[PDB]
Amino acid sequence: DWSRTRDVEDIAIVGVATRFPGDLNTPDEMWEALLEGKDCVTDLPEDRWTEFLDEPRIAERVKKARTRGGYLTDIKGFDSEFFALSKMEADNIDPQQRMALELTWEALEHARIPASSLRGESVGVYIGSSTNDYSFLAMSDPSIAHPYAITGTASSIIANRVSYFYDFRGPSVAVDTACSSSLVATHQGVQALRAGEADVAIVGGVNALVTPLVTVGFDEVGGVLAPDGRIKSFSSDADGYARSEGGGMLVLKRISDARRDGDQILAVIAGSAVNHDGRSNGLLAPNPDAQAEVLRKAYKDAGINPRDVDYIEAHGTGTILGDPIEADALGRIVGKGRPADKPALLGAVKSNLGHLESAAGAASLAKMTLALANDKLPPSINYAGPNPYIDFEKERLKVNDTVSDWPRYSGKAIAGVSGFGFGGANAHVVMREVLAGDLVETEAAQRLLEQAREELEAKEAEEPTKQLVPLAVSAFLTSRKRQAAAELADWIDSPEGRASSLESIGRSLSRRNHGRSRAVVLAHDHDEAIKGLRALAEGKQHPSVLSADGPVTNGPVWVLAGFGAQHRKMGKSLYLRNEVFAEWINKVDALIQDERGYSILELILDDNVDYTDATCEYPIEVVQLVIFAIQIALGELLRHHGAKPAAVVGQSLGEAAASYFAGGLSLADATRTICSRSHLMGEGEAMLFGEYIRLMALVEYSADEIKTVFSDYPDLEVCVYAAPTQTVIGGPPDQVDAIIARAESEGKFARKFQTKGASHTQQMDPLLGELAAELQGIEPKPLTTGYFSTVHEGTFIRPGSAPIHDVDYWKKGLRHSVYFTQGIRNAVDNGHTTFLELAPNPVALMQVGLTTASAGLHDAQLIATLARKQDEVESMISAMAQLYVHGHDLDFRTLFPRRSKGLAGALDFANIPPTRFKRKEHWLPAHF
Amino acid sequence: DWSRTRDVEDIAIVGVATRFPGDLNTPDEMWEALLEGKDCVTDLPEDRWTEFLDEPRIAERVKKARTRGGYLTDIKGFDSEFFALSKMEADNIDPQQRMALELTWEALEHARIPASSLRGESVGVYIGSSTNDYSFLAMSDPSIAHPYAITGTASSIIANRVSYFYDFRGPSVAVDTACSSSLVATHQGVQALRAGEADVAIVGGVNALVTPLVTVGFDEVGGVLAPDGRIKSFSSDADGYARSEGGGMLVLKRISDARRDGDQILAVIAGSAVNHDGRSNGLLAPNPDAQAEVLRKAYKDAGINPRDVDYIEAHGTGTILGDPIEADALGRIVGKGRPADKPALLGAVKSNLGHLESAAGAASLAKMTLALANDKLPPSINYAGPNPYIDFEKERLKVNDTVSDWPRYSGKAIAGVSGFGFGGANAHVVMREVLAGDLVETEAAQRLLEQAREELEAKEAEEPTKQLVPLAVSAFLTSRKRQAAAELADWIDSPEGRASSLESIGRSLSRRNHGRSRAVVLAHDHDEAIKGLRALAEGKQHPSVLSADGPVTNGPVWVLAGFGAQHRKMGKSLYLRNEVFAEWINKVDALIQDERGYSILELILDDNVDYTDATCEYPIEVVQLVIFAIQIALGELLRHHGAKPAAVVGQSLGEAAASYFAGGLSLADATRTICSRSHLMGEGEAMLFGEYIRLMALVEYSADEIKTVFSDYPDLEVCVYAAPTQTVIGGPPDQVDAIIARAESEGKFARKFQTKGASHTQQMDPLLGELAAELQGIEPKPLTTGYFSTVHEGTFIRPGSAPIHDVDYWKKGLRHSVYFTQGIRNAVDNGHTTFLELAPNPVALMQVGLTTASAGLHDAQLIATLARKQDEVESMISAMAQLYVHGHDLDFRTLFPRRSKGLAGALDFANIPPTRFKRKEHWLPAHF
Repeated sequence: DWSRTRDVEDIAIVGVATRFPGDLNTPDEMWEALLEGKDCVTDLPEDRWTEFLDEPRIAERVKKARTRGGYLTDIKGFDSEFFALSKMEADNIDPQQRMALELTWEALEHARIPASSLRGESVGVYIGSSTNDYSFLAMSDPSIAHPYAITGTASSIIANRVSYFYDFRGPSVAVDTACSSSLVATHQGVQALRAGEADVAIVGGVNALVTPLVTVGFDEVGGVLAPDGRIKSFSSDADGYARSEGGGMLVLKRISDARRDGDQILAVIAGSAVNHDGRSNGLLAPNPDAQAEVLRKAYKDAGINPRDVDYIEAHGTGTILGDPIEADALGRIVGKGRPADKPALLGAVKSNLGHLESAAGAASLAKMTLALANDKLPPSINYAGPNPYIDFEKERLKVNDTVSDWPRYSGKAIAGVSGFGFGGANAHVVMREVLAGDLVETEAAQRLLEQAREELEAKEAEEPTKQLVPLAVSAFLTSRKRQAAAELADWIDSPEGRASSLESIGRSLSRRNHGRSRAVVLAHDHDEAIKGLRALAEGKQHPSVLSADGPVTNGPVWVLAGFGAQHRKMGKSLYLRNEVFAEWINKVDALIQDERGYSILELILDDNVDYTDATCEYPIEVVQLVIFAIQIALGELLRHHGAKPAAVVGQSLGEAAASYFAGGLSLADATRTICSRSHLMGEGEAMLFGEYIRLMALVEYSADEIKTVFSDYPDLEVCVYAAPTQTVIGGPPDQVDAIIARAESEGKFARKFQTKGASHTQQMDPLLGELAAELQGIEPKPLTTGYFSTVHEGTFIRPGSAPIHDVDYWKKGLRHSVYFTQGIRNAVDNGHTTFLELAPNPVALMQVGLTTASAGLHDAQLIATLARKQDEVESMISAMAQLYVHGHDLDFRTLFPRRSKGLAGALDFANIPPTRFKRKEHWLPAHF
Repeated sequence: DWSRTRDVEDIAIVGVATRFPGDLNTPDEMWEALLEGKDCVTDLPEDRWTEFLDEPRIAERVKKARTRGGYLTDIKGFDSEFFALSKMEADNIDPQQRMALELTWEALEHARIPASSLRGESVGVYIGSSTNDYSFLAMSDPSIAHPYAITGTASSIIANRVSYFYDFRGPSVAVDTACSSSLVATHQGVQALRAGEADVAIVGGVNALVTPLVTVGFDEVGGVLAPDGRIKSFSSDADGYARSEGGGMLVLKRISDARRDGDQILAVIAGSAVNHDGRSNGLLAPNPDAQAEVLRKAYKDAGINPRDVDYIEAHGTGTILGDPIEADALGRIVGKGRPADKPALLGAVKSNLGHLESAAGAASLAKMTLALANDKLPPSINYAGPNPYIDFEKERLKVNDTVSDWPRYSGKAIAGVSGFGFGGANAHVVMREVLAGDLVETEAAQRLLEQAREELEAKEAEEPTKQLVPLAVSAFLTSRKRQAAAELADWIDSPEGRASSLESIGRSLSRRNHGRSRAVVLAHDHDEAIKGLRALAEGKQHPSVLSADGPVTNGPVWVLAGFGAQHRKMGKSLYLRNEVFAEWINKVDALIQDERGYSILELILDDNVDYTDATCEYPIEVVQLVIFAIQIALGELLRHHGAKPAAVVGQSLGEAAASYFAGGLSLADATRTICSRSHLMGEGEAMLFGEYIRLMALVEYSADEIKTVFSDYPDLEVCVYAAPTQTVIGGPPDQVDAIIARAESEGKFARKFQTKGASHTQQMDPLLGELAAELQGIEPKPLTTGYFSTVHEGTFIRPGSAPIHDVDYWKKGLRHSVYFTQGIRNAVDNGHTTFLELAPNPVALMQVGLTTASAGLHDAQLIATLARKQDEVESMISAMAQLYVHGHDLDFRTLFPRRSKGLAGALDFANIPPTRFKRKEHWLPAHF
């Protein structure tokens, strides 16, 4: 009967912004005013229309007109610095465009969607507008009017400037169906979202009373404007309406996308329809048959029986003739068949706000969104009693003149919203409340795993650990960022701030816009948060504050080192307390068990594994395996939070991990590589001992210089070029032990490595045949990331290049030197300044630091991930905070996953101060 | 790959209207200009902008500006009488609204869709507009500006006034995406048609250069306007553009509806898309990435591989920077992968017309529609050579600078149309030619049927019959109707008229608007048509011309009589030459064979059946059956052409047919009724003879008066009250033969009926039991039509009343008198003036005529259907013409069914003169 014939989705309303008479600038302010029954119509303000009141003819004509209405408080103000407009351009921009920009910002903030996250996305903008009032001000003097007025007053620019400033790529159109323009814009946004063509829709309408021309015209018509300026909707003393200025906006998404993204659904749009009067009894006469038809069309589109409607937000313009016609059409469709005791409730926000001609629909939609979200029906005002020409009982309608509950005739709250243009264009939108249905749809290692969780629980019971919460603050300017920090600190010190959980404060901040000037405060409690924010408000450096004036130019470089980074309990704390990290550790552990026939997970969880000779069966082999597993898991944890390397570089065991993150090999293939060499190096060491051993040592000699010294020590080779002034060499002990003295002659640094791996030297000649045999079957792929190979003499390989990770590549890299310091320098020449080391302990960062300074870079960003004697969970948060502050890819929202899935959370977010604007006066000097 | 993901229909373009510079006012004029490469940019006309050129400051500023452009010839003219606007209202209406009204009329006429047939239908209107130039003229003097300017210059009224004047009920919206507004409007119309929500879409755009303000602003910007005013699209000497005024419109339907309705499909819209630049390098800078994305989106929506495009109608504004950007995006999407020898052809109508800012898309769409329909590509002009900053060969593009053929790379012609707004809103529409695939998907009676067709063929061979063709002419005023007739007559006398088949002239006229003042000329050849039209041009009454100044108030009354209407060959000629009539005769013939065991079709086809005693086995019975069959078939033939009775009335055998057309019984049930009585009356007559017979006679005595005479003739009864002063009585012959002398005493008229049916009298008492037995099982239904029962004492039964056609109703009607003259009078009191007799011969119309005059109605419309000694096919055409001229329901298009189904007809329509408008000067007196 009334079921949908087409297969479409419901549309969720996720955010609302308002700028309405009576100083209603937020949804909460509007809701309080509606509950109180506030009358927002006032006298014409003294400082308005002054460009016309110095001419006595116009002045006397205006004094004779009604002129009471809904006026805004500060129409000339505008934050032109925030929206990046020069003084002259700002002076020429219509207030309607200003309101479009501001309302878009406020609506996105209310929806808890960061504006930065929508840049480049398919966001449609649909705004209703009916009057180019500001153009008349510019046209006062045709000769001297500035050409900026052309773009500053064109109707299309109302939508186009919003699309331009926010970098929206969806459809962008201004629509005019004069008095129902907002509802028509909403209808177009809904249709767009249903057809694809847009993933988010910004819909609304604006209106401004810049000049008295339209008001004087309507006054000259006669019998249109109420003598006292009050709209008495459906009342017995109804005698016309009054004009009002303002605007509103809504943010719309498909309900499935809203559920997936975790948006709070305020209300649901089930359907809508638009039509026209046709040939009515005059162009300006409303047609009841057409209104009935638009009602029927809308409820068929929504798939809802009109008998079930609880509330109608009416056109309600308070004309003695229009109100009975609207009531008659409603009685034909909405009221038909109802019992006398279940009437549809009726009201009109125009009785509060006046007639917001092209923004009237936006005001109505905002009222109904707030009524559904807050589960109350606000009164309609100026109601002295029923219009005698309307049989309310027979039409099955009742005017709601108090605060009342939703009847919920069908079990859920349903409402309809009507708007009729004075040219005959009609619209109706059907809404319903959000429902619950909308929001839905190793053996021995196991022993050690339990023994670790129990001991952590027992340790926790004795003393709880204070969780680290990162607090993000940002703006388009450093000065604005500092001001926001100061205001945030006061609210946190406030009683309402102290009553909010620190995690909820962090979650709210994480859903705000992430601008170009960024800072993060790492806080364990409120008092620490206050201290850090106050320090940020000044220029005072604080150890708990990460900050930067702007982003760096290029992306980060991931450094896959790992020699000498092992220690007793590496990775264990992070494995227990982070699910993503544990998942990838298990994944790598499965692969190694196949290839090597044991589990690395047991070594990680066991506390007596010192990764030395006295506690591990094969120390040389397993240490490389565990470090590789940790490197894979740390990198995947970073990917989970939205980080991605711009380029990669490895060193002597991290090549396997570097190969994986560059896209060269798959995880299995990279696992096969490291598994093969580690056990081959381990096997070789036992075969040779006594005099056959080759030691590894570090010296203070450069690469070019080393060519001279090797003339008289032929046996020695170079393993890795670590720093410009440091190198690692290997060879016979007598030719090696001597060189320590050869260095001590000139007071240089030199020390011996106490490990018997002896890689990149002679010992690996016997191994190369087996390595090729074991690696026979790996499938190199073209690189998806920049790659600074330390095997191919430090060269830079661009993304998308031909595959390079062949068998001979691993054969070569295992045997010959590592060109690490060369690789770093090449990276610095391409403009990289951020270097991120994935390791259990940062040892390669110092080597990277020396190279960067040697290349003329003393402010390089050197970010560690894990470190001995530092809490592993805190280290990862700090690393991700540093990436974020310097503008690198990082989704701060993923740091605050939602605990509550349903509608009963209500505490996931704190009521942090909104973004503050600095409004300056911008207006055209004009005289008539 | 490029196949549609959504299931949608293609959209057909069925009509085009144009108002473009260079006096291009019809699609044919525009096509000729395009083939000739006409340059339509001129100097500013002398009589334009004069309201500003009397102030020396403005005058000097304007003289310094470029000001060459595409200007209309007569912008102040308007036929305000045609569009029903007063002088003061017309003076205040923006030329954009005027153009919207006129272009809608011209587009519907070009589509051969009568405007009257769309009144009340779901017709959507979508019009692009970007400037309220006329408002500035009204705002010159704020005090004395008339309030009519409010509705006369609002943007929304551009669409709303069209919807109002034509009685369209679909969506009605004005859109502004400044320079691509027309394409965006087209996109919205396509989306509407695909979603339902509209069955016809009127889409287009308008623009007017009322004042110099915008031109002077763009001139003051600098580097925007071409110094010589010529748009040199993609040329090496491109230096800006010039502004132009005008408008265009298209009529759109779903392709299935166009095929079903027999519209000529000019071209097909396969898909379209709209998006925005986002944050480009400045608000006014075009973004190549966004343009590429809109291209990809549009071709995905169309389900077409962009590699197959033959022609791109470009934005092409001739800027030295914009043209390479457009070419670059095209090369990214349209050109990619093509071989060097199959480039996409490129052009721009802006090189012909200038820049028609919000109507530019309409001009582009019109050009491509005509190019596809006429199978040619017109040149792009002002092309001195390729822009050196565009590598045309590499982009796989070629500028089309001559007249050329469609390459048809994929086997069919495909084109794309682009438009980019200066605020960053982009649009692309994909078109293709119409394809052939779019336009697809009793035994003895048989002996007599063949013998009749052969004899008709033989008769035809000796002399052909000149077919009667009805020619419809109408207007909103009688004076305009006469003028149209005079102009039509001249064109028919013209050599081109004489070369057109008279049927094609009639078909074209039948597809024109059917206004309130109507006339039909019944013509067998051109010369007769000319003579009738000339007579209509004056007030001269002519026997071949039916005419009326306006419609009558109420619908027609169908009169189902039939006693005494039989004759030798009734129905035979119409049965052979009309398929619909034959089909229903066969249907009734099947029913009667079941009930009565013989075929009436044999009697109709046989020529020796005189319906008398010497030639029919049962004359009394079969005559009623044949007349009933003819009455059913004639009424169904009228229904096929769109006629429907407002009320029905029967008489003494037509009650059965009257019952059927009122909706009381089904055809089977009504057939059972008449079959039962006819054979019962026939059986009764043989049973009684000699002295038992009762005769029927007619006298000149009224109903009230008859009560006196019956005092001394107790046996006599009254059968039917025919006229106020005439009655039919029946009874014993001696009491009946006497009364003829009783009447002759006072010189009154009286005659005897020579038939032995003797109905509505004593003889039917024995029959009533069997009649109820035979009729036991009929299912009366509530009436769907007004009904003046002559059984229930002439009463009027309203439609929707309770069922009345029970068994006792037939029992009663068969026995008691027929209140016919009473029934007619009741009809006249409800305001009926048209009475239509369904009979083989009009005998009841004279009785109806006498009653209507007696009730004070001397201009009643008394329409016969068939008549003895008149050609049956001509009689039916004349009857339907009379219904049409008086405004009754009749679809004149059904009188001219199409012969050719495919694309090769090309002769179904004649090139009759278009509707002529009388333009008067309407403008605002204004001074600055």
